[PDB]
Amino acid sequence: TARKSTGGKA
Amino acid sequence: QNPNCNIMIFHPTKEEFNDFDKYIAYMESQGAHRAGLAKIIPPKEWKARETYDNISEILIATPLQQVASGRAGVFTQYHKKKKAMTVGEYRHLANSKKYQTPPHQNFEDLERKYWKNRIYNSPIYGADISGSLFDENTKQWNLGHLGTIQDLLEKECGVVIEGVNTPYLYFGMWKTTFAWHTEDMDLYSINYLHLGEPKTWYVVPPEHGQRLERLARELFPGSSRGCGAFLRHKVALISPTVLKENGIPFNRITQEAGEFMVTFPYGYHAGFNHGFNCAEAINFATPRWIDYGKMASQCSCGEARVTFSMDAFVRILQPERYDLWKRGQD
Ligand SMILES: O=C(O)CCC(=O)C(=O)O
Ligand code: NI
Ligand SMILES: [Zn+2]
Repeated sequence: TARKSTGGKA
Repeated sequence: QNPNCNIMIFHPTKEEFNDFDKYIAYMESQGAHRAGLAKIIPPKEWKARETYDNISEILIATPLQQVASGRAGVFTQYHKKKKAMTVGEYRHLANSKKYQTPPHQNFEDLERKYWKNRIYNSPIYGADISGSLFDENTKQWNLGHLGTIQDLLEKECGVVIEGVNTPYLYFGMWKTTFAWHTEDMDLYSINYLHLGEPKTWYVVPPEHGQRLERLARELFPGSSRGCGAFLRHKVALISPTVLKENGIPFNRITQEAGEFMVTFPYGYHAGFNHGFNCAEAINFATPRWIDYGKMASQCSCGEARVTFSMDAFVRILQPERYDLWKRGQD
């Protein structure tokens, strides 16, 4: 589920 | 008003701290929004919480290691999940030899060190934690309960998006970083530094946001392949030296513990934490935001999926334009 995020993974 | 788009700093009285929306409107009437960011220093007597004596046992379920790659003030950053640890354990780690703020003489020195050495000792950020440290008894500027028109999202549409209309905590350490971005749906954001070391912010005035987007296309190869809203991915770090060399107007300011920062619709910002700290933040909206919400770019590759319909906002708060708006939708 979409939520506010600080940045991107992997 | 505010023709040069300076970051304005506000000192509301206790009487002026009672009505959040009213004070935001007042700030905008003085041109605060033109800078893209404002500081609010609360009245001397106000406090968010009585004590922070008992926060060390809070569990950070997913601390994130922030790995930067690049050089000469231009980096991409990605996150690696690490094992859970308590706030107490995190503070100890922040203050350890590997991660502690480097010795420095002044801000300019610490700032140079941040940009010069960003690839080393990738910091661990306790970011994006659902929660709040405001005391329920705090009725003024309590980030859990701001009462803005953003409340329509849950009330009218039943939509709850963590961090947007629920608050987030951020346990930070030296070098932990927020990349260049506007808020989802180009909402406002508000950020309160509860305790600890400062947080530094860079901001480009909304009127110049497109110039930052153009620069990001120049600096980050392949940034547009498959997506028209690259900066929504929040992977781009760009130093003030690089902004200056490329003629992008911007300002910088350092937030101290006990201070609020507000970002305005389409105000690009980025920054970093100086050492161990704890901040809390949330999005909010105002009637002036609605037309920004309509215009906001959307990521079309599945990386940044926070979106919602503008229907309820136009329907309820712009009744005289609702039919015109719907016509443009189809
Ligand atoms: O403190 C952080 O890492 C988040 C800062 C931010 O981008 C905001 O509050 O809008
Ligand atoms: Ni932000
Ligand atoms: Zn995308």
